[PDB]
Amino acid sequence: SLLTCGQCQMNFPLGDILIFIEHKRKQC
Amino acid sequence: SLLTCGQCQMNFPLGDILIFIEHKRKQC
Amino acid sequence: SLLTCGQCQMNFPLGDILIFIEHKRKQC
Amino acid sequence: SLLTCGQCQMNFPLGDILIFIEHKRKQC
Ligand SMILES: [Zn+2]
Ligand SMILES: [Zn+2]
Ligand SMILES: [Zn+2]
Ligand SMILES: [Zn+2]
Repeated sequence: SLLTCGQCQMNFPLGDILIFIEHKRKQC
Repeated sequence: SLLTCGQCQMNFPLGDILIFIEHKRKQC
Repeated sequence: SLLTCGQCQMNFPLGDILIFIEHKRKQC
Repeated sequence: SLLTCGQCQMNFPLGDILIFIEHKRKQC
């Protein structure tokens, strides 16, 4: 289970889609 | 942004998510 | 937060992606 | 399969997920 941001390559477990989506609200 | 599973470590583009699901439908 | 299966239109909160993906392992 | 958010009830195809994220980047 994993998700990785495109510009900065940060880790987020798949069951944490809300966390990941909150990371792409803020800029990186 | 990437999609990665912790069964085989295959990566997937995020927009290509329906491909990630076809892979997860069946075991690896 | 929501996900809906294509063939049978079942509900899954977005923070439950693992549940949804397990529903498309089994057939409906 | 559909993507739906509980802020405005906009639906999205699942394969078109990167569009759902662009919508969630900004408030509604
Ligand atoms: Zn990032
Ligand atoms: Zn795999
Ligand atoms: Zn179903
Ligand atoms: Zn919305």
